[PDB]
Amino acid sequence: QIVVGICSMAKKSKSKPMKEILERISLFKYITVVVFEEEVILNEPVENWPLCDCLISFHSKGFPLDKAVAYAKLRNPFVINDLNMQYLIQDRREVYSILQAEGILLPRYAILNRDPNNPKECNLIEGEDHVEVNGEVFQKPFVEKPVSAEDHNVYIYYPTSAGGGSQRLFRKIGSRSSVYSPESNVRKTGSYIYEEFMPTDGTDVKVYTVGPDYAHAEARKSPALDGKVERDSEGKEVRYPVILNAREKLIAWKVCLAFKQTVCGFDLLRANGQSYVCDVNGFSFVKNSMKYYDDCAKILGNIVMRELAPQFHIPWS
Ligand SMILES: O=P(O)(O)CP(=O)(O)O[C@H]1[C@H](OP(=O)(O)O)[C@@H](OP(=O)(O)O)[C@@H](OP(=O)(O)O)[C@@H](OP(=O)(O)O)[C@@H]1OP(=O)(O)O
Ligand SMILES: Nc1ncnc2c1ncn2[C@@H]1O[C@H](COP(=O)(O)OP(=O)(O)NP(=O)(O)O)[C@@H](O)[C@H]1O
Ligand SMILES: [Mg+2]
Ligand SMILES: [Mg+2]
Ligand SMILES: [Mg+2]
Ligand SMILES: [Mg+2]
Ligand SMILES: [Mg+2]
Repeated sequence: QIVVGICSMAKKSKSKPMKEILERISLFKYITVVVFEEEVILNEPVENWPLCDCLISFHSKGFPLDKAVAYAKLRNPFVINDLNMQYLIQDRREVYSILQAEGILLPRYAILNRDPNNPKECNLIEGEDHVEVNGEVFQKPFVEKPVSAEDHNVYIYYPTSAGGGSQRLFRKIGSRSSVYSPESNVRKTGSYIYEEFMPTDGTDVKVYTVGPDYAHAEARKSPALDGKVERDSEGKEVRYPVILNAREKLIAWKVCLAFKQTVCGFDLLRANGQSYVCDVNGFSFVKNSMKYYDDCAKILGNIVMRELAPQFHIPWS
């Protein structure tokens, strides 16, 4: 039996999408799934972690990525989502740089770094209705993102002609994903990316890859609108159907490969007749789609079989 090991925090390992997909992967005749216990991940040294032939492992808040890398280095499994890239995925500047090297359209942007110790003369000039970041001008509306991709306190600043102030986004709290603030001045402590605001129809497109030739997409109301979350009779956020065009399927192919994340979530903004990547999240499952569960488990099982059946002397086509 080929062992597929699952190494992530329990909140992810025991999530509904994860349990659904793992159940289906276990249906493969020659595959056994082993889920690493959170307590083992945190408290046991890597030498005591279970063995596996294929490792599916991914960082989220509180995950010891250092240990996961050390484990992979030690046991040399077939890695589905590259671990070293997950350091870069935590930094929006690194994400953006990769996207650019790959010829992927993204919002025009500029980085404002503040070395905390440095004599605080930032490369930032602020006007009533714009900012200048290292000489580059962003007219309101513009977007201000913390350089940490884990920091969801993304602000949007409105022009005086729309009444000024700002929209402060955050990781969803029940009925709400953003709130309006009368504050018009940018944040003065921290490092940020400033980007041009891309006009969409009011929805974000969320893309989920399973290898570079499979991508499920769906749309949700942008948090940058008013911030009221739309929920269904079951208390789950309303999603809208999406089919990616040829250019977008290519974007998904590139993102998956460039970031070496077989399973990869990213967001697209459909604006000005094009599609812009504004965020690459790394490992993420589609939630509450049974067809996704079927597809994703079959693809991953097939990836595992194709890669490992030969050395295990197992018949595979
Ligand atoms: O309890 P609620 O409000 O009904 C759902 P949440 O905001 O608590 O979960 C989100 C989760 O948020 P949370 O941390 O609150 O579980 C976050 O995780 P985080 O990035 O670690 O915060 C992501 O989970 P993944 O790790 O699966 O990507 C999100 O997945 P997407 O990016 O939207 O696909 C989840 O959003 P979902 O799609 O479930 O609404
Ligand atoms: N350049 C932009 N133009 C217009 N809207 C934007 C832009 N960047 C971000 N937004 C909106 O702000 C939301 C949050 O931005 P994003 O870069 O996805 O932050 P995040 O904190 O990484 N979110 P998550 O998907 O949970 O990781 C997006 O889904 C868009 O609706
Ligand atoms: Mg099995
Ligand atoms: Mg994540
Ligand atoms: Mg939550
Ligand atoms: Mg996003
Ligand atoms: Mg993100």
